[PDB]
Amino acid sequence: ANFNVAHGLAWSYYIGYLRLILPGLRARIQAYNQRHKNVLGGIGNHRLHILFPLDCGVPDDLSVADPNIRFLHELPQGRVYTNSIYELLENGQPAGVCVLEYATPLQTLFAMSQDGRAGFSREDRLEQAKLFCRTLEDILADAPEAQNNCRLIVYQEPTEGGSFSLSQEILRHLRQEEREV
Amino acid sequence: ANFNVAHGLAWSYYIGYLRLILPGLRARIQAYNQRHKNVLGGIGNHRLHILFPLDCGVPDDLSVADPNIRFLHELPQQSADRAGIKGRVYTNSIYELLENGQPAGVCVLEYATPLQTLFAMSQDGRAGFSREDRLEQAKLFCRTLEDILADAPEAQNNCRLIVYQEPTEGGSFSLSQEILRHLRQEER
Ligand SMILES: Nc1nc(=O)c2ncn([C@@H]3O[C@@H]4COP(=O)(O)O[C@H]5[C@@H](O)[C@H](n6cnc7c(N)ncnc76)O[C@@H]5COP(=O)(O)O[C@@H]3[C@@H]4O)c2[nH]1
Repeated sequence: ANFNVAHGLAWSYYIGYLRLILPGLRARIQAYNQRHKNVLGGIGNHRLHILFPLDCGVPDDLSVADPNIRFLHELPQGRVYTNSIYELLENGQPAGVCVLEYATPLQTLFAMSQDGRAGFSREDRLEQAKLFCRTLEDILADAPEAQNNCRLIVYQEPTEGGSFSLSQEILRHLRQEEREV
Repeated sequence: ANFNVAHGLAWSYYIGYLRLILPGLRARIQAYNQRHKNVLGGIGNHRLHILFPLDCGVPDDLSVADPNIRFLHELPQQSADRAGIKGRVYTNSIYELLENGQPAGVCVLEYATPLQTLFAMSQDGRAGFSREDRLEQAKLFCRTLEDILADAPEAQNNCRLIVYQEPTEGGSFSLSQEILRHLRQEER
């Protein structure tokens, strides 16, 4: 079989999702900030943060296993598209809040490498993950309204487990984006 | 610039949708029937019927596509935590197929999403992806997905692929008639 899938994953993810949700994301975050102004506190960073584990290990547990990343609130809105606001903690204390999620199509790359078909090893998976990343960034580089409204967080380590701190990785990105504004 | 997307679309649709939605479909249909069979009626056909128009953009709505296709009811939603989204929602719908002014069939029915992706790609204004390219990628997407499913016995027993051309110059074609022919061949 032909396992050159990265280009299809990138265009699927852009055309079928980022192109659809990124234009209205800032307004949904501002709507949330206004609804909950006197109560819940506000989200200053209006970008979508997309976690991109190159090992394609994408959890579905809302990061319950990582106590420094905690689901805070749904970002609300036929097909339904919703997003998630997460709290980041550092030294046990709150440290950040942002709209955050994983690049779901990495789970397709994971299943292909696990599904025990031949001709698609873990190294083949990593090469497809990188090409998926590069193609997506090339697509986003020519859609400046999309590039304005999302940031990819790419990393090599297991997303959960071991000494790598995903919360610190996300926090570092938030502070970088803070410098840009 | 590299618009060879069909292979990725097929694997993504299989892993990220069919493998996720098909195992729970029968229970959702059973729940629908227990709630509705005594008034609205029940659904005897428990398979997901997926439409693959090869040579025409995916209509945004089935009743628009064919006046002989009428929305009946949604199934209970499938909700699941997914890649950081809490309770991501997957919805599926039952349609009735009309013939000569009477309902003639009822089934869970939808379009294959990647064909909509391909259509949007050809309409986005970028150079190098014409209707000709779209048609070639649509056939390859269908072929690849069928190749994958021929290795997936459980899935292929729980969905049915309805693949068809459409005429563009007034040759007779009824989408409901095409679906009905498939439904009546499944009862064998
Ligand atoms: N009929 C149908 N109903 C659905 O709910 C659905 N969800 C996905 N799909 C299609 O199955 C395949 C796999 O989806 P995956 O989630 O792995 O990639 C998805 C996913 O990464 C992202 N995405 C789409 N919708 C959502 C969503 N509600 N929440 C988060 N991410 C989403 O954008 C990618 C492409 O989405 P679609 O372009 O709508 O087509 C998909 C795709 O062809 C669906 N098809």
